[PDB]
Amino acid sequence: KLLYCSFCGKSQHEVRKLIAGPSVYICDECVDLCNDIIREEI
Amino acid sequence: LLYCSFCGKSQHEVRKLIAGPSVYICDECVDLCNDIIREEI
Ligand SMILES: [Zn+2]
Ligand SMILES: [Zn+2]
Repeated sequence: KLLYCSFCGKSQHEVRKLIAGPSVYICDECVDLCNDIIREEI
Repeated sequence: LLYCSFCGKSQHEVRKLIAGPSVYICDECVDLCNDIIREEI
Protein backbone atom coordinates (compact mmCIF):
# COMPACT_ATOMS: atom_id res chain seq x y z
CA LYS A 1 0.00 0.00 0.00
CA LEU A 2 2.96 2.31 0.61
CA LEU A 3 4.08 4.25 -2.48
CA TYR A 4 7.15 6.49 -2.44
CA CYS A 5 8.30 9.53 -4.37
CA SER A 6 11.39 8.38 -6.28
CA PHE A 7 13.16 11.69 -5.66
CA CYS A 8 12.67 12.52 -1.96
CA GLY A 9 11.45 9.19 -0.60
CA LYS A 10 8.24 10.45 0.99
CA SER A 11 5.10 8.30 0.91
CA GLN A 12 1.64 9.20 -0.39
CA HIS A 13 0.63 9.86 3.23
CA GLU A 14 3.38 12.50 3.49
CA VAL A 15 2.64 14.56 0.38
CA ARG A 16 -0.39 16.18 -1.24
CA LYS A 17 0.01 14.44 -4.61
CA LEU A 18 2.15 11.62 -5.96
CA ILE A 19 2.38 11.47 -9.78
CA ALA A 20 2.96 8.07 -11.35
CA GLY A 21 5.45 7.20 -14.05
CA PRO A 22 6.09 3.71 -15.52
CA SER A 23 7.84 2.41 -12.40
CA VAL A 24 8.43 5.73 -10.67
CA TYR A 25 6.80 8.53 -8.70
CA ILE A 26 7.39 12.23 -7.99
CA CYS A 27 5.54 14.28 -5.38
CA ASP A 28 4.28 17.86 -5.51
CA GLU A 29 7.21 18.96 -3.36
CA CYS A 30 9.81 17.73 -5.81
CA VAL A 31 7.79 19.23 -8.66
CA ASP A 32 8.17 22.63 -6.98
CA LEU A 33 11.91 21.94 -6.91
CA CYS A 34 11.94 21.00 -10.60
CA ASN A 35 10.22 24.27 -11.47
CA ASP A 36 12.92 26.31 -9.72
CA ILE A 37 15.56 24.28 -11.58
CA ILE A 38 13.97 24.72 -15.00
CA ARG A 39 12.98 28.36 -14.48
CA GLU A 40 16.31 29.01 -12.73
CA GLU A 41 14.62 31.09 -10.03
CA ILE A 42 13.69 30.94 -6.33
CA LEU B 1 22.66 7.25 -21.94
CA LEU B 2 20.34 8.72 -19.33
CA TYR B 3 16.61 8.83 -20.02
CA CYS B 4 13.67 10.56 -18.39
CA SER B 5 12.15 7.83 -16.25
CA PHE B 6 8.68 9.17 -17.08
CA CYS B 7 8.51 9.62 -20.88
CA GLY B 8 11.61 7.71 -21.92
CA LYS B 9 13.28 10.52 -23.89
CA SER B 10 17.10 10.62 -23.72
CA GLN B 11 19.23 13.44 -22.33
CA HIS B 12 19.88 14.35 -25.99
CA GLU B 13 16.21 14.91 -26.82
CA VAL B 14 15.20 17.26 -24.01
CA ARG B 15 16.00 20.73 -22.69
CA LYS B 16 16.77 19.50 -19.20
CA LEU B 17 16.98 16.21 -17.34
CA ILE B 18 16.61 16.46 -13.56
CA ALA B 19 18.20 13.65 -11.53
CA GLY B 20 17.04 11.93 -8.36
CA PRO B 21 18.65 9.07 -6.34
CA SER B 22 18.47 6.83 -9.43
CA VAL B 23 15.66 8.42 -11.43
CA TYR B 24 15.28 11.28 -13.93
CA ILE B 25 12.52 13.60 -15.11
CA CYS B 26 12.60 15.95 -18.11
CA ASP B 27 11.30 19.49 -18.57
CA GLU B 28 8.41 18.21 -20.67
CA CYS B 29 7.14 15.81 -18.03
CA VAL B 30 7.55 18.50 -15.38
CA ASP B 31 5.14 20.62 -17.42
CA LEU B 32 2.67 17.75 -17.34
CA CYS B 33 3.14 17.52 -13.57
CA ASN B 34 2.22 21.19 -13.29
CA ASP B 35 -0.99 20.55 -15.23
CA ILE B 36 -1.76 17.55 -13.02
CA ILE B 37 -1.05 19.44 -9.82
CA ARG B 38 -2.77 22.68 -10.83
CA GLU B 39 -5.64 20.78 -12.51
CA GLU B 40 -5.50 23.11 -15.52
CA ILE B 41 -4.50 23.09 -19.18
ZN1 LIG C 1 9.33 14.06 -3.56
ZN1 LIG D 1 10.06 13.13 -19.69
